[PDB]
Amino acid sequence: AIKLIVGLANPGAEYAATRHNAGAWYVDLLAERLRAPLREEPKFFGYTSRITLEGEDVRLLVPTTFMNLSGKAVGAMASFYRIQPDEILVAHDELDLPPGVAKFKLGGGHGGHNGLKDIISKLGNNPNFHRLRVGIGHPVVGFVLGKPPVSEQKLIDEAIDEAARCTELWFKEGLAKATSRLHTFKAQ
Repeated sequence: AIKLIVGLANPGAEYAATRHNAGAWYVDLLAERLRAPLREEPKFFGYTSRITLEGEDVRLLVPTTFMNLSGKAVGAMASFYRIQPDEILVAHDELDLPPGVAKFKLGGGHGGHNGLKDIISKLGNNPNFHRLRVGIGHPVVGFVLGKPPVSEQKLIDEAIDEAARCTELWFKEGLAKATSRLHTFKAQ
């Protein structure tokens, strides 16, 4: 079972609407659907909560470390609760998929994403955790710290809603079934 779901971001009103916060947008939507609002917990250097998906603890995290220091929060929380890397799901913005599309992945490279790079480092040079890749398209620093136009934002919002519904499906019926639904979303 997945025990910890992380949404990557930078802190403050300044960055709230920028592309590099797409992972946090997904964790915030999930927390609302499951009636478990996030609150500040300085022990783990971020906002946190706890939900249930029939019928075990799932913990939620959005770091306030700044993006390139994300591993500090993920490392501290996983070590405290004795959670293994294959029990972690990390949601992040993905340049190599278009707005409107999202995918699940286990392991692999960081794809240039310096939040992922810091988590791989702080888990012990270990990339073997799960990811939700939320498509934002290609442009880069100005791009990932920029705000999408309205047309692109609507498509990202569509993909995040489908990904939340497919995360609930993963807990009910398995990763294979959840993957079949999510990956065929725009391939129809």
